[PDB]
Amino acid sequence: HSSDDDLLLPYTKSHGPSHSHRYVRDCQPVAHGTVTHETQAASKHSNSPVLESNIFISDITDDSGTHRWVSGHITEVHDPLRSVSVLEPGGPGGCAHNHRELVEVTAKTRKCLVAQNGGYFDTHTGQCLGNIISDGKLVRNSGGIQNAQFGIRKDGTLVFGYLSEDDILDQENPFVQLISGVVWLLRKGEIYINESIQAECDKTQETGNFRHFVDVISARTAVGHDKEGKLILFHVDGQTDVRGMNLWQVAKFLKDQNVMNAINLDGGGSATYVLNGSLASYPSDHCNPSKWRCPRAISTVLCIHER
Amino acid sequence: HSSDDDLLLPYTKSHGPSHSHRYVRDCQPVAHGTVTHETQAASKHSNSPVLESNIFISDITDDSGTHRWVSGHITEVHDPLRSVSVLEPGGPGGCAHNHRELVEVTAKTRKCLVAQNGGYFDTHTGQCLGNIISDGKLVRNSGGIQNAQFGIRKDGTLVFGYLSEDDILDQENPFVQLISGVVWLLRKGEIYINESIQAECDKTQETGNFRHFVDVISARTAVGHDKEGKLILFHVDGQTDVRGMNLWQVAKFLKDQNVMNAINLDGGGSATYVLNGSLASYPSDHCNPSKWRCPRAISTVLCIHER
Ligand SMILES: *[C@@H]1O[C@H](CO[C@@H]2O[C@@H](C)[C@@H](O)[C@@H](O)[C@@H]2O)[C@@H](O[C@@H]2O[C@H](CO)[C@@H](O[C@@H]3O[C@H](CO)[C@@H](O)[C@H](O[C@H]4O[C@H](CO)[C@@H](O)[C@H](O)[C@@H]4O)[C@@H]3O)[C@H](O)[C@H]2NC(C)=O)[C@H](O)[C@H]1NC(C)=O
Ligand SMILES: *[C@@H]1O[C@H](CO[C@@H]2O[C@@H](C)[C@@H](O)[C@@H](O)[C@@H]2O)[C@@H](O[C@@H]2O[C@H](CO)[C@@H](O[C@@H]3O[C@H](CO)[C@@H](O)[C@H](O[C@H]4O[C@H](CO)[C@@H](O)[C@H](O)[C@@H]4O)[C@@H]3O)[C@H](O)[C@H]2NC(C)=O)[C@H](O)[C@H]1NC(C)=O
Repeated sequence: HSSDDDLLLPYTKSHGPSHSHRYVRDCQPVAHGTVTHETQAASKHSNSPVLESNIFISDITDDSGTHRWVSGHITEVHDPLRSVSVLEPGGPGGCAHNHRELVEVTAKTRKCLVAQNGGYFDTHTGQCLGNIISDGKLVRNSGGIQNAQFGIRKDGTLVFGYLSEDDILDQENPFVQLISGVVWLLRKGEIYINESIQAECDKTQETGNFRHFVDVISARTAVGHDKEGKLILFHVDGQTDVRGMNLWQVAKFLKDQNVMNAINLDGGGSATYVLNGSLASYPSDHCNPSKWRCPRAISTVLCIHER
Repeated sequence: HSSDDDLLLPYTKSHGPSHSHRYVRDCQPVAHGTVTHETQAASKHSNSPVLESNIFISDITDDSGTHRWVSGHITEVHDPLRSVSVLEPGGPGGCAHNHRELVEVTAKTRKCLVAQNGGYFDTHTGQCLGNIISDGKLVRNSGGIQNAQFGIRKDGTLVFGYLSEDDILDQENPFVQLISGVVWLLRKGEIYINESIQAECDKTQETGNFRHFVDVISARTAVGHDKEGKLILFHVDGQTDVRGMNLWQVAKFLKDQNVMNAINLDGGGSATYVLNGSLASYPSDHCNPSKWRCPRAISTVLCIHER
């Protein structure tokens, strides 16, 4: 069991901004009009593998000129409507019980080919956070908390960005999967982090810690899509302020991989990549009894499985 | 398929020294008398798990004062006689056909809980190298080539060091597993690398490349045992002259983990750690078609399985 000692928290108080979807609409740049999310038809390649999972080891140079090697995975999903599931921790109903569980354990319940940790959660109580829809079922309605969202609609539409409560409750072309992160990294192929800071953080003293959350290097995970509508999962190992990538670096890395929209999921010691049910990354938390590293018990999971 | 582009080769000519076991005996330090290998009764904990597999991420400082993070795995095996197998590539008979195969593919044929790449092989032809005994069966008799050896005898004796041909053909308490590496890292708890250079390399121009093989940082793997007779498997990710550890650093790392005898197995792009049949490390070779990394098709495999 992990010690939970690499905590990378975007908020010091309540999770998410306090302002409404309408506030987000009214503050976004004029280029985006009145619509606060993007849509893309998912790819639907029946004559292709379910996914391709690739390992990268790359040299990143930060602003100060310092070089660092980072390691991680990029996963490309060819038929997201059929193969992608947002899973509650442990099993259906896990969120109602404030249950936390390793990615690998949750992943095995659905024989996920690739699984990563998913959304944010209360690291003291285990409470789930954000909006959650799992295989067509509404698991958690945040009441319109304005954090970055990723969803899939019944007709295969991929959705990225900010959603109202009315949006997620829509019964026309309803969401079949939905999860929330913190920070919209890329919008229409451009870095959207400064816009995210304004949308997803209260304009208070909170912004200092939130900008640190953005600027510090750590382990990170993200989900996005490319121009063909393939879903892209991203993971990079790290440790807060010691190894890994900050969100500017993640967004640039994904942009160069031709990702068009992408959101940041949970990171730090939460970041986990699981291949066919086996841990296949280097987590940053220490195990309770040693100098060894241990995967963290987390909340929702993003699972890629056979159609 | 991997491009085989991180090659870490100890020899520029034929594999191994040209001199006999008697030569090795006659040149070793007086402290070791006339016996050129060590023995340890294997642990036999029936009331324990098969293995414990631990992840490390550690800061290494080299001679020049330069700091680097390295990542890898330490696996502890509680009943080695029952749980450890040396596997030919692909399946029994693979060496006879100069067959190469991914660790993960070979590992799945025996449902290995943990598997690593094993011995050296000819990177042009695929020919197996060293001595090989797999589950009691003599696969390859090198004819007494004096490289570092790891074996398990029928009565559970762990054997590390230099062996004659007569030693490996012994029908009293015969070897049930046997594999060869290059360099005996630790002997009786002390670093034995300089002694290994003398034993395992011809005293010719070859020593320059061999000392580079020892001194350069790269991905590395090793096998050893602790004072209780538990088998210890070691893996560290890396890339020759860019990331990872040199053999001095590996020996010191293992010595601090209370490893008493240990040999160096194949490294560079060969180094692979596989958990329950899934790749669970970051290989250094590039894939044939990309900037992505790919596991290498290698030769023998060290497999830990259920008794
Ligand atoms: C992403 O956004 C950050 C934050 O922007 C800042 O906060 C927002 C909440 C909002 O209020 C913005 O209006 C505001 O800029 C950007 O980081 C900021 O970048 C600006 C511009 O580079 C910096 O402004 C400078 O602040 C100095 C005091 O700390 C001040 O002395 C500077 O003025 C002097 O020097 C400059 C030349 O360097 C010159 O232009 C002036 O005329 C004067 O000589 C200047 O005002 C902020 O300090 C930065 N704030 C933080 C917290 O870093 C960031 O650049 C942006 N990134 C991208 C990629 O868009
Ligand atoms: C592991 O082994 C290496 C190799 O040892 C060398 O090669 C072997 C095959 C064998 O022949 C040995 O006899 C031989 O030493 C060790 O690395 C060597 O270390 C020695 C001693 O430190 C070095 O000797 C020095 O060589 C210089 C020329 O390059 C020479 O100028 C030096 O003499 C001057 O300076 C020293 C003080 O630094 C002083 O003692 C002298 O009196 C004189 O002022 C000195 O002779 C070798 O160059 C090293 N060789 C290589 C290839 O690095 C290594 O130390 C050892 N490691 C461990 C942990 O045991």
